[PDB]
Amino acid sequence: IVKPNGEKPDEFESGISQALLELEMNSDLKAQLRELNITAAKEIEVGGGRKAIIIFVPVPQLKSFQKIQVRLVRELEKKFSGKHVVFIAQRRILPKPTRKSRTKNKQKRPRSRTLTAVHDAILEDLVFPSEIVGKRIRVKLDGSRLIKVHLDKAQQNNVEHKVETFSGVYKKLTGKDVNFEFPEFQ
Amino acid sequence: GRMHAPGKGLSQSALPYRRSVPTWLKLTSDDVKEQIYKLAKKGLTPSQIGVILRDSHGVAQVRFVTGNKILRILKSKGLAPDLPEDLYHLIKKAVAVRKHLERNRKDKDAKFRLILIESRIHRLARYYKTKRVLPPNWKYESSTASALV
Amino acid sequence: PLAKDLLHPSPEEEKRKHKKKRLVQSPNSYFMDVKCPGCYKITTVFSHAQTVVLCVGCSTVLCQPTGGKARLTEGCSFRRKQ
Amino acid sequence: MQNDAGEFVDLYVPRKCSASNRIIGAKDHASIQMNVAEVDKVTGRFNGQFKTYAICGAIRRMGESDDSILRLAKADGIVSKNF
Amino acid sequence: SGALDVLQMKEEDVLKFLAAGTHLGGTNLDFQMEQYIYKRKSDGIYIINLKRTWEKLLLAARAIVAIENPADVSVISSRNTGQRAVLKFAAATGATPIAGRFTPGTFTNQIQAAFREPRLLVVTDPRADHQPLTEASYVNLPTIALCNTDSPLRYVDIAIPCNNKGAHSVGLMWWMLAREVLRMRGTISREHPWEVMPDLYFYRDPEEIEKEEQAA
Amino acid sequence: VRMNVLADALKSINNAEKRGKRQVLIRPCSKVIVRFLTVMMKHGYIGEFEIIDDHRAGKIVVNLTGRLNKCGVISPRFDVQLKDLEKWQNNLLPSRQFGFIVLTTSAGIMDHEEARRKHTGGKILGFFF
RNA sequence: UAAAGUUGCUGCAGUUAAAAAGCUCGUAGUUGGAUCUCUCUCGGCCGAAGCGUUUACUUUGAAAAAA
Ligand SMILES: [Mg+2]
Ligand SMILES: [Mg+2]
Ligand SMILES: [Mg+2]
Ligand SMILES: [Mg+2]
Ligand SMILES: [Mg+2]
Ligand SMILES: [Mg+2]
Ligand SMILES: [Mg+2]
Ligand SMILES: [Mg+2]
Ligand SMILES: [Mg+2]
Ligand SMILES: [Mg+2]
Ligand SMILES: [Mg+2]
Ligand SMILES: [Mg+2]
Ligand SMILES: [Mg+2]
Repeated sequence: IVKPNGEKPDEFESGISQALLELEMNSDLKAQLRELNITAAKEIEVGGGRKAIIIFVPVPQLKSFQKIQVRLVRELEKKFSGKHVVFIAQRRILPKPTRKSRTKNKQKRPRSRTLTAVHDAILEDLVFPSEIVGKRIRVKLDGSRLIKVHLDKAQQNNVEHKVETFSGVYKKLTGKDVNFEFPEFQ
Repeated sequence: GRMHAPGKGLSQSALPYRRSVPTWLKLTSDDVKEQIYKLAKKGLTPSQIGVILRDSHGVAQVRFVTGNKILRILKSKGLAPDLPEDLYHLIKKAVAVRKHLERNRKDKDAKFRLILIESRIHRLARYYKTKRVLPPNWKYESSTASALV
Repeated sequence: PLAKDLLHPSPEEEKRKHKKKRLVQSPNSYFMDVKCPGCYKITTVFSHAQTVVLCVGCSTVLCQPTGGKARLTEGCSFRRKQ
Repeated sequence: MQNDAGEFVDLYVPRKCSASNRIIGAKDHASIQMNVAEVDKVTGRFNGQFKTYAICGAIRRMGESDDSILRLAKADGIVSKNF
Repeated sequence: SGALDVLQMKEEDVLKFLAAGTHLGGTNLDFQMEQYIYKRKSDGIYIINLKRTWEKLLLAARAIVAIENPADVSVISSRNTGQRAVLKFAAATGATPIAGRFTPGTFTNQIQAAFREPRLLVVTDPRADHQPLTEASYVNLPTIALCNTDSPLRYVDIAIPCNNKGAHSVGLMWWMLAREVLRMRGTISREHPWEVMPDLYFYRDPEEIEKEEQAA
Repeated sequence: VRMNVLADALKSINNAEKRGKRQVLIRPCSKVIVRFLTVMMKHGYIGEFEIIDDHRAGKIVVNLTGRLNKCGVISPRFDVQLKDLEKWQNNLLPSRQFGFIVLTTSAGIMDHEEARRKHTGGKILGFFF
């Protein structure tokens, strides 16, 4: 179930693959996880003692994963000790073309292979159970930036407790500070 | 404002912020593409196809569902007209005005409107030549216009 | 005048403006589920429809287009979506 | 304001409007220097302390001194938050 | 009122406001008098928010009390409905009343007999006392006004959103302002109702005077 | 049609500053506009601003402090060498104790003094004081 | 030559003092909305070779008669 691009697995990836095998055997979602696979996994520390698991899955299987996302997250959170498990796709980053750039520019860089596009996709997939309805960027007096993300009100109760782990994951991956809010209505 | 009128209207469409397909929509990409193919085979321009899909099948935006525009889908399938629909409509309107004008020699307003329409046709033809959609010898001539459309 | 929060307009302020002049554009239209009394099929209809919508099962005229919105045939019920 | 030695060199330091931060000149006769009394939270009598506001004549001619004074009083806590 | 419980509006004050009709405005609304309005009902009449009126009245009282010399406050009424109220306010507080016509140049022409240098100005109507308002801009004079739904706010610093048409409403507003000023000064107390009733500030309407003269 | 976005944004900011407004709404947004606003904010002329992100070109809401006398743009964008900077400073700035000319150089978008420190020229965008 | 911001690129005017074509179309010209964070090989880390999609710009350096 683990097929890393570098072909080198680790202990956490092995354990999560074993958990996925257990879910294949002991649950009703056999075919889905049999067809699907993951690329990598990682763990980070956020919220002053809380731990978050990040599951890097391939892009051509992200849509199929989203079908079971909620149930799979529940099963993983029940199998593991109290953590926060999030599934994120595997986006490649291509460097910006330059005058000194070599034959790596033999093909035009797709717009999807872009830092901004990849960051937007990561943010969108990070909070998948709730849709994004608005985005604001505040530039502080010292020059720093803060990103405010508005989430859907109809799914507030589902992900209201995971906001801090989202702000930790995005800071660990993208490197930016982000906050989440729930506007009243439009 | 308008290219050839003093009017400065603001009426247009405003797409929603969200790009995600609504939950109630049961149609898949392949089913939408099959509907598009059937409508195109029936002889409908992409604009009419989009209007029908919006009005009847609850398809707000095909590009949101199938990830592609109507014209590109038709070109990939091969069911695409030789010349673009907007240029076709402009040439058809010019032909209609010219047919009216030959029986009414004293209608100077028709002559003015025909001049405006032909100017727009020349603009669009030059733009399409720039993008190589038309061969760099395609010309709009009044006599040929009837056979063109 | 000289003191107004542009970042946080009230909900009624944003429904009174033009759809393009809002902070973020949002259409005033919607999709609806309609049901005719004769036949049980539920049809999805755009509020500002421009074509006559016929019931597939029984060929009943569900709506007639007008300048602004499409008016439903008498005896037909509708409910907004989401 | 001051030279390289740090000594201040000016006739006087003019005061600025509290609403718009504009400088109130010596010939601006439409400017107002208003004082609002402070009351004791227990009894409600005059404490003896007050808060000072200054409004230039340009704002007053615009008819915007009422809103500016109201906002200044709200910021200082004189006016109730649920105004 | 800085959310203090002692300064909150009581039920009897609400009853007095409802009886006097101070919450009833005009059919026209000024674009700078819209934050004190509540809602426009049928027949075009606008309703004023009484809580904001109380807040503005308390702010005006705080502004008045801050002046050390009571004689430096001038209270001006041009219409007949406000003259008696202004006179009673001046008698009870110690301000300087100007009832009737205001002489142009009172604040600017320094060789006139009636030349004065007030530190604060209180008016009954911006649209009727516009002449004293305009001369305030010449001598750095803050102004307090009893405005309505349709009222210009040029040179007005503290606007009290009341009904300035009816005699009862004007008298009640002046009486309440005087009461609040005296209570803040530390002259009368907030524990018991004031001895004087608000009917002493109302317009006589010599028709009413003739009716009462022949009562006995 | 609209041909310069920085010119429109600066004109809107200046007009709102003259009227005593507290906040300004400028659309459409642009990264050149963001750089210009950052340069102005580093010197304390405007204050914090927020970028509203709709899916088309964005908008900006800028807070005002009342310290801005004049902000303007120079069109066309003239090439400025390091030895011709003093002439532009004399022509455009009010005094030699305050005011800044904004340049876009190969190092980035900065003021004239920072370009003197880094010993580089570029193209003039605008000025503010 | 300056004065002449009375030839105005910096930097002028065109309602009534001199002044905007009767109106529209249109080629050339001018101007033009957002968005994208060095390289293998061959030779002694460097040497050769391809660089750069190319420019415009800016900062260097070289060559630039004296008077
Ligand atoms: Mg045109
Ligand atoms: Mg239209
Ligand atoms: Mg000369
Ligand atoms: Mg000269
Ligand atoms: Mg001459
Ligand atoms: Mg000059
Ligand atoms: Mg001249
Ligand atoms: Mg003439
Ligand atoms: Mg003309
Ligand atoms: Mg041309
Ligand atoms: Mg551009
Ligand atoms: Mg030489
Ligand atoms: Mg020489």
